[PDB]
Amino acid sequence: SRKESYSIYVYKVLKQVHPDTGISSKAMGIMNSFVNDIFERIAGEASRLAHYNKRSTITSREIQTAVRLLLPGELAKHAVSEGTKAVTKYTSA
Amino acid sequence: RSRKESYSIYVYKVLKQVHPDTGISSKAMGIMNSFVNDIFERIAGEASRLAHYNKRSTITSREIQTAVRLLLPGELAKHAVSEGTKAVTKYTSAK
Amino acid sequence: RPGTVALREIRRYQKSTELLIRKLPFQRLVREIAQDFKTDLRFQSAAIGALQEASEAYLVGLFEDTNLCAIHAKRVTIMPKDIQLARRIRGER
Amino acid sequence: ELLIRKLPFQRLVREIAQDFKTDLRFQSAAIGALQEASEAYLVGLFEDTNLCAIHAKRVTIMPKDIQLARRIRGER
Amino acid sequence: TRSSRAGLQFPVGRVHRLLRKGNYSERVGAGAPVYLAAVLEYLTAEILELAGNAARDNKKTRIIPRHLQLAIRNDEELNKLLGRVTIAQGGVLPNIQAVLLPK
Amino acid sequence: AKTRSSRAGLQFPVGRVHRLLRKGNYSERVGAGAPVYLAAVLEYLTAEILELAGNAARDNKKTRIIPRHL
Amino acid sequence: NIQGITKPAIRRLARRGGVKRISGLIYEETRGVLKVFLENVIRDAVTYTEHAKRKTVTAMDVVYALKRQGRTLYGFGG
Amino acid sequence: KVLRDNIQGITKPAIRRLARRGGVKRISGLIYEETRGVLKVFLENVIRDAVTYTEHAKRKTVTAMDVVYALKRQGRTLYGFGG
Amino acid sequence: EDVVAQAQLVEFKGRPKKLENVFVRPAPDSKRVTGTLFIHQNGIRYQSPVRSDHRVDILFSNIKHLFFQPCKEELMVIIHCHLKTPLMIGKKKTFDVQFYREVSDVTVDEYRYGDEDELEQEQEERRRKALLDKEFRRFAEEISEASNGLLDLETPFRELGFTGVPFRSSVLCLPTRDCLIQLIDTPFLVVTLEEIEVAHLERVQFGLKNFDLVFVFKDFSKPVVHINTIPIEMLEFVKQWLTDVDIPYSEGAVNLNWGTIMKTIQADPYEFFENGGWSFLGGGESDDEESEEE
Amino acid sequence: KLRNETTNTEEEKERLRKEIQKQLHE
Repeated sequence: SRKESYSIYVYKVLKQVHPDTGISSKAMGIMNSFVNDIFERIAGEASRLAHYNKRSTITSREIQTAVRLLLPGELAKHAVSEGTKAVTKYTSA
Repeated sequence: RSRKESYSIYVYKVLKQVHPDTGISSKAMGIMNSFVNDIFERIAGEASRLAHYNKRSTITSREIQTAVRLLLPGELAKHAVSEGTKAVTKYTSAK
Repeated sequence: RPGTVALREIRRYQKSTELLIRKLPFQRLVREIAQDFKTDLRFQSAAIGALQEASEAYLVGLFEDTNLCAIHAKRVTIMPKDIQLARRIRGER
Repeated sequence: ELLIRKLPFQRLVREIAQDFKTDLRFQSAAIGALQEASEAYLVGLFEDTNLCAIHAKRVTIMPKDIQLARRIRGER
Repeated sequence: TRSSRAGLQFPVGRVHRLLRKGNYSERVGAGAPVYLAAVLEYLTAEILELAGNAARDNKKTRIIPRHLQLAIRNDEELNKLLGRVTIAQGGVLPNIQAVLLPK
Repeated sequence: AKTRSSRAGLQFPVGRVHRLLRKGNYSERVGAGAPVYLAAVLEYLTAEILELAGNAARDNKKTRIIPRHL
Repeated sequence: NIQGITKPAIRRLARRGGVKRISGLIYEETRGVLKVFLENVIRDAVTYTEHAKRKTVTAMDVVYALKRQGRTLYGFGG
Repeated sequence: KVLRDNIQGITKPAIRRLARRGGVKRISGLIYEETRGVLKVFLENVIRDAVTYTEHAKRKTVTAMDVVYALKRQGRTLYGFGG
Repeated sequence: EDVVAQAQLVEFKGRPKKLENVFVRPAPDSKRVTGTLFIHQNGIRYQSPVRSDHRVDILFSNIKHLFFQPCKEELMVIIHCHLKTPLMIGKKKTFDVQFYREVSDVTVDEYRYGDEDELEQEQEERRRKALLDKEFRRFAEEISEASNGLLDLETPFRELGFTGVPFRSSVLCLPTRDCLIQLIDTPFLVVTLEEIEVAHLERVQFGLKNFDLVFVFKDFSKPVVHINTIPIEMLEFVKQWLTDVDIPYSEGAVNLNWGTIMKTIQADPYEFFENGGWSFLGGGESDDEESEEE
Repeated sequence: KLRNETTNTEEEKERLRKEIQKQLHE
């Protein structure tokens, strides 16, 4: 069975951030739990907004305002900037 | 015009079934409608989470029963399960 | 003696349900606060009413916890340290 | 590292589980997660109890501080 | 109707439609809405029973939010169930602490 | 740039997030930039956490991040 | 506009909460706490409104913002 | 075999260690029993849900995910054991 | 035994500068009475109007630190003297002598009541606070001037303040130029930053909401100072502030028995530094890759 | 500005914070 986890992506991000640092297996389990939890929170809140506004599609606006609701001030600002930058460059490319 | 739905008539029918000589204000009918919607939302969210845990595409009466068991306290859950089972069997026995 | 009118008022206010804040001051406070996030915002009167109900319910619950803390310390006068302790134990501060 | 002994905790968990369904099996990670959650919960409760005891100008925690903490938390 | 077949007063068609349009599952079995309607009807019957008792206790023939609040906060199981909800115009239960009472 | 992650300059999988958003029963339809936006946010947050975890592991003279540092 | 929450109003709220004696700093403390609460709730409501592309704050935004905090309110259309 | 009164397996030094990690310097003697009761009520509330999940999956073994969902339902999200 | 006999206060031969309606802490008598504070040639004198025998004389040579704390979010304005040698005030030995005046005033005349009168009372209270702060600040500057440059006037940096429990209550600890202070509640905290040898942050571990801060002094005979129950949100700020003040710090998951440690260090201070000194506080010096992942 | 270059800048100021702390212990 091929089980799915975000471990390789966390290695990639870590090497991007700390080339000379390593992660234990348990810390990777925690990180996977965190990523799954955040995905669940954001998707549930996006669905709640879509139902509140009688919509049947999740667009980047719903995700943006979900991030605005969930994250605190500076975190929300930086994450919104990062997401808009990435979406803009993916659209441009 | 705006034909929006509510539970007011059903709440009123239930009230007259339990308390014949008792009325209800409009603000309390609003509160009861909000209460019904809330409890519906809780039960449906629990049922959805259970279905997704168990890898099923269907919300059946088993999911509803176990969500009731998870959500309500002991005696209340017991009475509610009794009522639900009674109603399901009475509906299934006829057609 | 001091505290008899206090108990009369306690009995009187645990009986009634009417809002204890004047409507216009609360509306002005709400508009003042809201004006710091987006100018030219409008509020339905029911929104202000709901906000006032929630704020008073919150404050009454907080005052009940504060009273519990004050009685725990073997006192009768509620103090700012009691409020801070109640808010810390709730998990708010 | 966990402070409650592992096997007494396992026996306690089995004893409590013996009421809801007879002869249940448990994963080891289930018992480990239960112990982690229980110790985290108790440490938080002792934090709140210490706060209350200091509030009362004391240094000794007493059962009424626990009761006040569980009341304010909203625990039944 | 499907409410009649189950001997119910709450709607089965409406609840099925709300479950269908609520993005809960790909398909919805036919025994779920009946069971859920029965549960909701039982809970509202309990609530209205205690609220009518509370309103008669005050010698009123019409239920206001105050009686709903009293019925909820006075029943242990309901008060545990509705532990986080606030009722507009519900007030609070009369409760004076032992040490504050006069001497 | 074949993978959608490359076209967005990301490290997280856009395709897997798209599949989970679709095969997850959240809404009838899904956009084209919602998975991209969410992957960007998730990658940013993980980087945010890993920076401070690396700092804490370096303050304890350790090369491996453990739950203590998280 | 934060002065509009007068001392008698805080006294009334404490009396319905069963409080017998009140310090003098309780009023400022309560004003600060209320300001924090209202700031959070109105921020969430305005987020909902902006998302709905509106310029008016409805009762639904307040109700959803309270449901977001966990302060579920009955009797306003929920 | 039935288990009988195993609550006393939470020894007094264990409760003392939990208090020291909590920052408690001096501990009354009635605490230990208080704490024991509290812990019982906690576990009974968590286990009743975990078992409810286990029984609904028509299984006979309580898995780690059942515990994780039971905790998540109470707002007790746990990282490290899956999720 | 620790009460050093002080020189006699030399009265000013002209009209002395004075501050009226001041309370003193610790009080020389159980009864709280307002007094007048006088500036003299080699110190200050507090004098109660009710009894001539309740005089408190403080020499400028014996003041270590002079603080002014304004009434902005507090109900009182303060002039605090921290002393080099302890004084006997009434029956209490004290290093700290505080002069203060509470602005707390009851204003509602319980004719009409309405939002204009309340706003006028709030304005009158703000004017009274600002007047008292101006009076006490000026008088504290006049004390510093009269000392011929022996005493600097310190004012706390409120924006750099953090909440903690040094004694039995949660209090706002306020940094100054040269000291960490709390002057509002008794007992007072006055920590001189230059006298600190090392700071230790206890209970810094994942999942705790609050840590403790321990100050060790250069004089190992002086007991360590604990500031308990500091919010974890302030940890990175406190670490930054300790670095900006040139104080070394260490962090630990466990509370240490400082009463045993300081006795071992007092027994042989040389052997303590020979081994490595304060390095043992840095948790465990494994200096090796954990490599827990298989 | 984008956040990654500020966290790099803030963390290089934190490396100076650690270097100062090491100089203080020595």
